[PDB]
Amino acid sequence: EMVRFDVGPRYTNLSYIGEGAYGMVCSAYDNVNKVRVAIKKISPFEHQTYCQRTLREIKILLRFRHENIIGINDIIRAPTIEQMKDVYIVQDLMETDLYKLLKTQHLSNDHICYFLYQILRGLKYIHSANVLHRDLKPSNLLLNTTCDLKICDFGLARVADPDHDHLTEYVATRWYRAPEIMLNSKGYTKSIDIWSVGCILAEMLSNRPIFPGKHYLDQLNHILGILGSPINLKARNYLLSLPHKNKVPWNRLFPNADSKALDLLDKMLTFNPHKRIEVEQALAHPYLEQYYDPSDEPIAEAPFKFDMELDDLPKEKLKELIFEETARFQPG
Ligand SMILES: c1ccc(Cn2cc(-c3c[nH]c4ncc(-c5ccncc5)nc34)cn2)cc1
Repeated sequence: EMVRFDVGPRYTNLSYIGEGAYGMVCSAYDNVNKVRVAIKKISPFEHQTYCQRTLREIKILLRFRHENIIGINDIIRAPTIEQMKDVYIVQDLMETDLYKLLKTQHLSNDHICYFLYQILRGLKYIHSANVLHRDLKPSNLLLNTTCDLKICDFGLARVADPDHDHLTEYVATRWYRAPEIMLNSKGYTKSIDIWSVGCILAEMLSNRPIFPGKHYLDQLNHILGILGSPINLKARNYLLSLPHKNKVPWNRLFPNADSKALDLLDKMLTFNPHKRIEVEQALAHPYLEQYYDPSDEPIAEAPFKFDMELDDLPKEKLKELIFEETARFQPG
């Protein structure tokens, strides 16, 4: 143990990396496989949406298997469900993320291009499984080298559902939230993930968030402040009929940017979801022609039969399902 509480076996001499939703996140050492790994410690059993995000990320990441998607190595808990109050997710130790990198470094076009490729390569897998990440942002893209990118945090990950109408349903990180979400186009579409990637590409090009709104109405203010002016929004919230703006050309916002990059950016940051470019079409863009290779882009074996449509479940129940899932990592 230490200070920062935790429990090895089978990992020792850890190190603080920070705290997110629930504590460490600590870089410990592996006794069996002989490496430095990253253990995440979760204590979600006090609320409902907490275990939900815990059970989701566990169920999904175990079934996923891709070079651009973080994997679950080990999960250690108390052998009895009565004592189980903490969960320890063990994952590969990554050096940093795209968020930290963009604070200390201007990325070259070559590096930006391959970073974009790896993200979409990972997204291609996710979407082929009919799954939405819903929370893509630079801090959720882990990096080891320029050629090693891994998507993480699937706590908000839903199975796609374009046909179904979902202050409930929360959240997508504001700066990277697609316009359709804020205008109650309630369907869970794959287009929301592409929007995030668009914002992410825009952020790589200039080391700053393209739409850094304060609140969700200010977010739409920023979005329309670039794309210009385009009503189904039945809140208020209605009075967005304010200063009408013309669409700002990307080459004026990013003058030193590769023209093919800016062209793909325009197609990802499209206001209308139905017009917005899909993941395969994105990879097949002239901007990624030197990397695009379907034979080297593994997709999921089969689309996900639903996330069990689980939202309103008692916490003592999904307590067991986590216990049922994680039972494989017990030595017995
Ligand atoms: C609480 C909850 C969720 C997160 C976000 N999240 C992090 C990982 C992760 C898995 N393995 C890693 N290895 C290294 C690093 C890392 C991060 C920031 N700087 C350096 C290294 N992050 C992860 C998955 N999801 C964070 C805290």
